Amino acid sequence: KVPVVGIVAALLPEMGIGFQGNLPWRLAKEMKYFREVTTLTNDNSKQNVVIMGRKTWESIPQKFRPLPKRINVVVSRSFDGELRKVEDGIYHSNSLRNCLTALQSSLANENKIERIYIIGGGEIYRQSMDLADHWLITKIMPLPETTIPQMDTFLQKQELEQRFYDNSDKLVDFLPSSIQLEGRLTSQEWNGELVKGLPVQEKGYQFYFTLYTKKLEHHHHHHHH
Ligand SMILES: NC(=O)C1=CN([C@@H]2O[C@H](COP(=O)(O)OP(=O)(O)OC[C@H]3O[C@@H](n4cnc5c(N)ncnc54)[C@H](OP(=O)(O)O)[C@@H]3O)[C@@H](O)[C@H]2O)C=CC1
Ligand SMILES: COc1cc(-c2ccccc2)ccc1[C@@H](C)C#Cc1c(C)nc(N)nc1N
Ligand SMILES: [Cl-]
Ligand SMILES: [Cl-]
Ligand SMILES: [Cl-]
Repeated sequence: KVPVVGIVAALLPEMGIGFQGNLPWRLAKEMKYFREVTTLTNDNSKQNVVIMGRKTWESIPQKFRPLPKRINVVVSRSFDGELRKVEDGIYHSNSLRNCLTALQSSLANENKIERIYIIGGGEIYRQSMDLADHWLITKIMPLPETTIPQMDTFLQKQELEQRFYDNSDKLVDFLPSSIQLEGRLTSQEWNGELVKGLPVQEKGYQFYFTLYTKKLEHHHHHHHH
């Protein structure tokens, strides 16, 4: 019942997302978007979940984790069970898939989770293409005189474009109501590809907030008893 949304910032055209265990850039306006989207809810009695891999957890500055006002879930194969409270605001899971099933139980969550955000990293995102209902992707482009940063971790763009379509026309309506964005919806060609979303510029980069949604599926089978 709860939507599952991957959220990621990726550098075009390869969709690079990391280098040596960290982000390849430091963009406050992008972090602000990430913070506001994952924190805010339409219903004030609910919170969102943020699920992340162990390495991504380790990348967040210690003074800023667990991420405030969101239920944090860290997944590691060395953890105990599918969903265990380990500290205030922190759950541990040994399974991305089982943790999502556990988080979907209305008995366990009392319908007080609005959305489940998958917040990284590379290995987690690879496993999330068949799990997410949507992707919020910030598409980042170095401006003309900007050096392309070195990167060693990438979003699976092939799998994304196979399963999802660019639904950025509906981004504004998809985001929590109280969020405010500066830019207006724009379509721009960049190194061949069509980039559509809400634009921002910061330091040496231009970036677009985009929304990807699952493509329509044929009706092949519905389980009957
Ligand atoms: N640009 C962006 O938007 C974002 C980028 N990133 C970047 O990604 C990089 C980190 O990504 P990556 O190295 O792939 O690491 P991840 O953050 O994906 O963590 C991988 C770890 O998660 C655990 N894990 C993976 N799959 C499962 C599963 N199915 N069940 C249980 N545990 C699982 C394992 O932990 P263990 O080894 O303990 O078993 C594994 O080593 C960094 O550079 C980071 O900055 C991260 C978030 C956002
Ligand atoms: C080092 O990486 C972080 C630092 C911080 C953080 C928070 C407060 C102060 C400094 C860093 C928050 C989240 C992250 C990670 C988990 C992220 C992210 C993320 C970002 C930043 N943007 C988008 N669009 N999607 C995402 N998943
Ligand atoms: Cl945050
Ligand atoms: Cl799993
Ligand atoms: Cl697995």
